[PDB]
Amino acid sequence: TSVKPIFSRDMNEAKRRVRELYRAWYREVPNTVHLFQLDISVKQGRDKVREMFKKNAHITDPRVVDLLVIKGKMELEETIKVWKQRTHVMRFFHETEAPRPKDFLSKFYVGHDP
Amino acid sequence: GVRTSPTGEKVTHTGQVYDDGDYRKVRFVGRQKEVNENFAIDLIAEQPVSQVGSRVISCDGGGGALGHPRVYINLDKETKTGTCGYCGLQFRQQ
Amino acid sequence: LKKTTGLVGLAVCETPHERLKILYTKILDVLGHIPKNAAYRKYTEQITNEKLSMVKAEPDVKKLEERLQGGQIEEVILQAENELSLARKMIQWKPWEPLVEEPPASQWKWPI
Amino acid sequence: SNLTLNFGPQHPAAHGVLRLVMELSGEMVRKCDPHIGLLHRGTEKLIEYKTYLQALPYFDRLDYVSMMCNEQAYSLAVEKLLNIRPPPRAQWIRVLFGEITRLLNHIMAVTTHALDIGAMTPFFWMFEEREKMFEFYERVSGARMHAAYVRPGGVHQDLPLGLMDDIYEFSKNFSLRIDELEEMLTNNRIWRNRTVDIGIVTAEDALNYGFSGVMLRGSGIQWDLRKTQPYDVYDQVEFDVPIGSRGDCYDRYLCRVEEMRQSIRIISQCLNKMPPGEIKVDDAKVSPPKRAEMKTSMESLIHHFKLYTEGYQVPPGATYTAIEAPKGEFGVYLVSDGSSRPYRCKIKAPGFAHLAGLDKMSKGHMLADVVAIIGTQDIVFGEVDR
Amino acid sequence: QLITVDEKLDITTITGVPEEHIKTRKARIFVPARNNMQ
Amino acid sequence: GEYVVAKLDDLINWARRSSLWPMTFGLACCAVEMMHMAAPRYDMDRFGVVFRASPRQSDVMIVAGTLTNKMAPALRKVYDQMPEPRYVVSMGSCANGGGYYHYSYSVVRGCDRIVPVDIYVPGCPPTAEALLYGILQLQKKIKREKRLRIWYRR
Amino acid sequence: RPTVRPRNDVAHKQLSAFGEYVAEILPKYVQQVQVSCFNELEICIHPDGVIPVLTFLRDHSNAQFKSLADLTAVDIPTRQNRFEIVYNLLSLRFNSRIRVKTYTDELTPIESSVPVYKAANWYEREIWDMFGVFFANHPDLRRILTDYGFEGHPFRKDFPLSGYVELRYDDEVKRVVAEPVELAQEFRKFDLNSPWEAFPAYRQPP
Amino acid sequence: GSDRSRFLEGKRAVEDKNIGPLVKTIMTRCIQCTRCIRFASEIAGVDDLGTTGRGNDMQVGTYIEKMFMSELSGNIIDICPVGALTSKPYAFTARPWETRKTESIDVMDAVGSNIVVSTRTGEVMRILPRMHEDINEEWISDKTR
Amino acid sequence: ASATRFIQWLRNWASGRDLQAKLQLRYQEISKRTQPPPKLPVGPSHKLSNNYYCTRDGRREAMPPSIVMSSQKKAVSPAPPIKRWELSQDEPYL
Amino acid sequence: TYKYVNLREPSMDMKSVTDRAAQTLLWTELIRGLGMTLSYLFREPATINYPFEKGPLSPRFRGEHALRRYPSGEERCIACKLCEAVCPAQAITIEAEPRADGSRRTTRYDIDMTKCIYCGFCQEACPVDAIVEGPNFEFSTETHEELLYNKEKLLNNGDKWEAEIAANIQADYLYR
Amino acid sequence: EDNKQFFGRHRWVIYTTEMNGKNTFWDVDGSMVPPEWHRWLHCMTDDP
Amino acid sequence: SKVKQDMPPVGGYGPIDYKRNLPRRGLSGYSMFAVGIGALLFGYW
Ligand code: SF4
Ligand code: SF4
Ligand code: SF4
Ligand code: SF4
Ligand code: SF4
Ligand SMILES: [K+]
Ligand SMILES: [Zn+2]
Repeated sequence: TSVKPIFSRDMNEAKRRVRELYRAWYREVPNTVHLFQLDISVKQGRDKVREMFKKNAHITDPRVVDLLVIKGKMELEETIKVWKQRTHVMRFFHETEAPRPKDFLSKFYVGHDP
Repeated sequence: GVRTSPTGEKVTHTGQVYDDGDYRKVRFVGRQKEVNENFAIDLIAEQPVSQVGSRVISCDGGGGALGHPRVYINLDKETKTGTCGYCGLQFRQQ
Repeated sequence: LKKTTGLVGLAVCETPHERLKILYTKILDVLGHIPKNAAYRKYTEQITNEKLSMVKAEPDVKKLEERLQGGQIEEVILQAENELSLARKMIQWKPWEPLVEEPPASQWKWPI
Repeated sequence: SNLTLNFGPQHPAAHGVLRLVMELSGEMVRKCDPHIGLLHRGTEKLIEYKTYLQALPYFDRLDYVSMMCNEQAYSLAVEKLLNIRPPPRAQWIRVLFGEITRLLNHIMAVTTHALDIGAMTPFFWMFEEREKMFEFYERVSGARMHAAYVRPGGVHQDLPLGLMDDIYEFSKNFSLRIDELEEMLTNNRIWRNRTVDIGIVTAEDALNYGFSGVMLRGSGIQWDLRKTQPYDVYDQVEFDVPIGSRGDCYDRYLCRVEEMRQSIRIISQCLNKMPPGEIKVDDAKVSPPKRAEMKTSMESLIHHFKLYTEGYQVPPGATYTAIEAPKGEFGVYLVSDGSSRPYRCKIKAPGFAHLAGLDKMSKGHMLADVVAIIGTQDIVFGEVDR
Repeated sequence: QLITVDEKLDITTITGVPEEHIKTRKARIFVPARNNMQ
Repeated sequence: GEYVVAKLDDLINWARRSSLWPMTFGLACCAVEMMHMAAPRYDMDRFGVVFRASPRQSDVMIVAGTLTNKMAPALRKVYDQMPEPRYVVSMGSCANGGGYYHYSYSVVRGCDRIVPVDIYVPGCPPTAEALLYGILQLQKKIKREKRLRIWYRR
Repeated sequence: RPTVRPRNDVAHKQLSAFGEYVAEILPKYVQQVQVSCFNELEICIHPDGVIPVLTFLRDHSNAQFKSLADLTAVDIPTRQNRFEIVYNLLSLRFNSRIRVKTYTDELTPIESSVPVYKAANWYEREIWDMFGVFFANHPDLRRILTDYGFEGHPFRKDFPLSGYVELRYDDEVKRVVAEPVELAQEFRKFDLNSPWEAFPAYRQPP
Repeated sequence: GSDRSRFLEGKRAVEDKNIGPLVKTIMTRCIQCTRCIRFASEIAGVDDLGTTGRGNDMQVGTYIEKMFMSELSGNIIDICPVGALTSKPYAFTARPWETRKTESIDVMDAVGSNIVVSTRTGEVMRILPRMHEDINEEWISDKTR
Repeated sequence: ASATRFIQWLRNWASGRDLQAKLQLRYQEISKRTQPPPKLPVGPSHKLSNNYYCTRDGRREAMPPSIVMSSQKKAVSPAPPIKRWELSQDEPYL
Repeated sequence: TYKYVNLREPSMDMKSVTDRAAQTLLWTELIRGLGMTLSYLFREPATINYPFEKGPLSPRFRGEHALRRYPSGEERCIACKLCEAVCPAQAITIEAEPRADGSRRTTRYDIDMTKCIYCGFCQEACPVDAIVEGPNFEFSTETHEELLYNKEKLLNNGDKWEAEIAANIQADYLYR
Repeated sequence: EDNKQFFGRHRWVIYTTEMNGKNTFWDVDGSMVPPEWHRWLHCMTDDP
Repeated sequence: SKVKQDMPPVGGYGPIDYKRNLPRRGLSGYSMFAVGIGALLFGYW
């Protein structure tokens, strides 16, 4: 279980890098909404940012957290440098995808997928 | 042997035809259903059986290397013709 | 003297024999700080001493070049410079030491 | 400030679309950031679901100006893992069409290089010659561009009767066509003003940045894989390697024009030295038998059936095989797991490393010198992106 | 300098596979049966 | 009224089809055969199809090559900036329906998912003559248009 | 024999001797040395040896592998370290090629070789992009081939051929949108492997 | 084998035998391995298949017009190495490389014979035995098949 | 080829070359578009005897790599130093 | 063997210097280029009068696909699925069953012409010369759906073009 | 035909003004050539 | 029948040029300037 680290040597070191990423993402949303002229609100954009961080809250492996932070920083740069077009920033919201049935009965009616 | 179904749609040599209740025939409205009218099953049955004087005959479909792989056909049965499995020509021992 | 080495960015050398003597001597000095049994020292010392001996005997630059089989004498000077840089790095790395770690059982098996 | 060069010229051009993010100060280029991937099509992953024959056409569509040269590289890699040898007539045909392809590429490289700089007339003169060479491609293969003609084992079909005489007729007049091209560009003060001392690269920097081909030889490096590491019958033909002295766009332009003359010189020897015999390895477990055999012989039919369904199996192993493609060293790292489909196929595109050097080569140049520098590297984003 | 991780190796979050094609899928691990034709 | 509208469509249809200024996306291989159509053997300019144009002066967009997901937004934006009337010619298997990369994770399976297409030119690549046939097929399509006849009957 | 590729015995001896030479000088990192029957020399090294081994081969007077011809990765999911990093180098002085291989897994970083070969800069970005292998101390490590925001590493063996999402233009939102992939015709998987062994010389033990 | 032929004569051709609606016979393909005869006699306990004639003209069959109708008869399709014996219902519908194989269980009786369901483009094409030494070995019944 | 004698002189003089000897348009020198049928030769393995495939099977002579060292003297170079290129005697300087 | 493309030293004698000065001031090398474009103006153009004239092709040309027949009219295709197996683009879809006369024939034979790479591998793989790429290349359509050929379309292409397909095969089959 | 013309211009067709009930006086296209002549017009053969 | 294959003619094909050929044209720089000045002087007179 002795492994080469990426950046952080333990979870407390990793959590620090995570929080800096959240600050950077949190502060960029108002600019992102304006530069790309998005039709979402700043609150909507920040809610998505929280949603994306939230669904990785269970991770307890510092190496995995470093990769998650590394990937998250690359996404921020693409947005900050305006390499992403309007289409790319809006793919987090899936506006054209109809809601997917979640309960048993709804999925039973539509098809065979669980 | 092209023919039409009750709805007036031509039946293909594969037997395909949209049934009465099938919406998919709307694709032909204002257009046409592509159907080839030289049915191979009917054309190959017009060929005359060939009379040969041996138990075994070979067929390459004609044309030598422009035909099909050369196969040998046994003609011992006198109750039926020997048919080529590549081109459908028929042979009978005389 | 030549007019050009023929290689863009590579300048002619006015004193090739003296420059080579400095570089090979510096290499042998650096090789003295490597453990005697390290293969790098034994092999690097051998080739350096062969090249240095050739530089001592041959005064004509053209004739020396056919002896060294290393291209233009400026290319040979450049290579000596890289060897000297390499020898310094090997002192930190110390590659003569035992293998750091074995690979997993089937790391280098092909086909799987 | 910050700019972005357009995807492509307003006139019709065939080399792909680039997104070039530029930093400028005044007229000067401070940084070039090439954003590629706009033609990345996942070729290397697709090849893993194809048999070794099914993957061959993917190589026509990489450097889709040097079609048969890309085929030859893949064929040499597969023939090396198979441990077989293509027959001598096939090798001569492959060198003959390798040099015809080099002409095709260099015409595209040089005249579109002038066309982008604004010298547009030579483009029209020289694609009438390319049109006639497309006819040679179509006469041996039935396709003007993506021939799928060179294959592991040799070539698909033999030259039609009368093809060699027509190739001779074309080669007879071609040097004059190169002469007219040089009349427009070589001594033209405007052309020289656009190319001389533009994009200078030192010999050592060229090697460390992974350059190859003319990008090396323009800086005086004496390297040509046809000479140093010969393949097929390149060791039986006589030609000279053009070498530059100043490492700039103008010296690389002269190298390409001289390489065209040497290709004509090599083609002349292939036409005179073409030997008789078969065109694919007489080994029906690799190369499919003749159609007349397939229709008469039981063994031939079985081998035809298996070669065109499962394909031939390649012994397990990995090779890196490279050729002197018209754009530089074109190689393939081909991994076999013993089956009839490649396990991994990495493609080394010469333009991949060259475009990675654009930032270096453009330092301290004007915005319009970047046009010339991408021109002198001769980039096709089919091979850069795969 | 090596570090220690006592956890179970998991990469579900860094592979980019959509969630439903992780949790709802069933993988079968087997040695394929011989094709009984041959 | 009826007579004038018929002759008036005849005029504008003649003008628009006799002066087809193209914007070519030289995306990949097919752009090479596209260049051969501009080369002296076929000389597309002799039909009124000029050599260079500019997106904002173009009448027809020729999608000549593979369209990847990364390139899709930029191609749609160029189509959106073209002034009308504008036509799209899909050239080759890749642009037609994905072609040899149809099953790739990074390729749009036909440019008709991104823009409306007027003519599909088959081939991999279509020969320069095949593309010229498709361009002259688009002229016939424009010759069939009836903008004023329809407008007059509204 | 006319159909059989001839053997070159002199290059096999030469590359073997040089393989022992490199193994003797770099024992700290070299784990295996082998030469193929078509005479390609491969050095298999511990991943910690990337920079020392590549620097030695570039700068040493008897090596002079100045040109990095290619740098790629191979995914072998059955291995604990699924990724194999392959360096193909060229020596113009000695007219020879060498292949240097190492390994890593999904979470273990490899040292960037940009200091040894500037050519490696884009190759490592492509390996990161397409396999998800991180290179430590890279000047600018980011995606190079895939679309912005693309999730996953397509060249991994377990990434589906057609991916997970596909693009189209949607009139309602007036932009290109990404949706879960649906195929009008599914790709038809073929089982082509014959059930009879082809090459006894490679038989694995029972 | 070798990769080519040196046989310069004409080939043998034999007449086909009708042995029921399940097993199609193209006996020109037979290579006289006698697997069907041995299987029929030992495994199925039916002594209806043999060899008649001699030498190059030795033929496998029943001699008389007989049907080989046994609850295990369809297994001679599997053990015939060549296309001499083939599934009549399956004829001409698919090739083996294009079929997807699903390893499943038979439910036509209570033996639980292990099977492979061959599918192609969403359709069931045929049923094959799956080897299980403790249940069906490598056979299935004609109802299962 | 149809150009008048004056125009031939005019474009010859302007270009500086004799363009008429090397016309870039093709006339009758091309090959006829109908050719006699070929009779292609066969390869060296088209023998009736002494041709066992095990004596000419390239794939089966491939071997797994030789393992020089596995973890489980004079200095050498990977090959002799490359010989210097000689300047062209055809046209050393362009 | 190598040569130098640009390793000339200009002569610095006053005559040569004055020659270069005249070139600079009088633009002589620019006048020379104008002569070359002038010489082309009086050359015959290479343009051909399409569609009244056509580019030359060979019998090997790989164009639009067609399904062929025997002289009796029976289909050559026997549903062996070798073309479907070799197709690099998976552009062919085949289904088959015993015909009413017991013949081994296809019920579905589709070629997605927008997947096809026009590589000709199917006609090489075919053992009976059933599927071929014909000489037609002027078949562009106005809709995507018109490029999804089914067996009826391909059989009609064979009946339409057989007169020329047979001649092309006759001219090239000895090279195959 | 005019063999004095350079290759590619030495053969040509003047299309009919009516084909299959269509007015082709102005509307001609290359698909109107039947297969027997298609081979000759594209120089796949020498014999009409 | 004798094998018939696309081969070069007996004795091989004739010579093929490839070397650069830019013919030398024009007057010396002295002659060009002398003509230019002569034209000026005539115009001035
Ligand atoms: S359709 Fe064919 S020629 Fe055109 S870009 Fe795609 S692969 Fe290349
Ligand atoms: S099992 Fe098949 S090959 Fe063997 S004897 Fe019976 S029919 Fe013939
Ligand atoms: S598939 Fe097998 S049994 Fe059938 S004909 Fe071919 S070799 Fe004979
Ligand atoms: S030409 Fe090639 S891609 Fe097209 S259907 Fe035939 S085999 Fe498939
Ligand atoms: S077209 Fe030919 S290869 Fe394809 S299924 Fe029919 S007979 Fe077989
Ligand atoms: K069987
Ligand atoms: Zn037959």
